[PDB]
Amino acid sequence: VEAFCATWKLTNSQNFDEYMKALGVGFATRQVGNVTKPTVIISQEGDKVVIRTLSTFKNTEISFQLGEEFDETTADDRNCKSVVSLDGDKLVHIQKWDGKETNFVREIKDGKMVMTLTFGDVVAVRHYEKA
Ligand SMILES: CC/C=C\C/C=C\C/C=C\C/C=C\C/C=C\C/C=C\CCC(=O)O
Repeated sequence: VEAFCATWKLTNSQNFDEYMKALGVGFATRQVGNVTKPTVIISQEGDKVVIRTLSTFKNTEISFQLGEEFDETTADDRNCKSVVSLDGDKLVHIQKWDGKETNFVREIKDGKMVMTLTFGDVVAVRHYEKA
């Protein structure tokens, strides 16, 4: 987890538009999700782990304890029951709403943070570089 503690900037993403289409996110929000390069701040603040995503179209922010379910209102406005946890060396984020489930895997790869987002059989990848 200390490995993920830093300010990160999106440097590249692939197939993110289709992943969003699957999630059922509206046209107005995907346009925004396609041209924005968010700054993701991950840190440990006291007892919890905080994940802040800064964008000029939306500023989110989810604080939690590993292994503990919590409520989350996503950028595309889906109220989910989420859980963030460590699986060996990867940070796994799982979101559950309307009988559905999508998950994000964040892992450190050759200097960078690789984020794999998957929904059913649809996969999207995002690369992050430290500030
Ligand atoms: C629960 C946190 C949700 C969203 C964070 C806020 C803004 C993200 C940017 C644009 C909104 C577009 C789509 C919302 C759906 C999924 C967002 C997935 C990952 C966040 C991107 C990242 O890690 O920088």
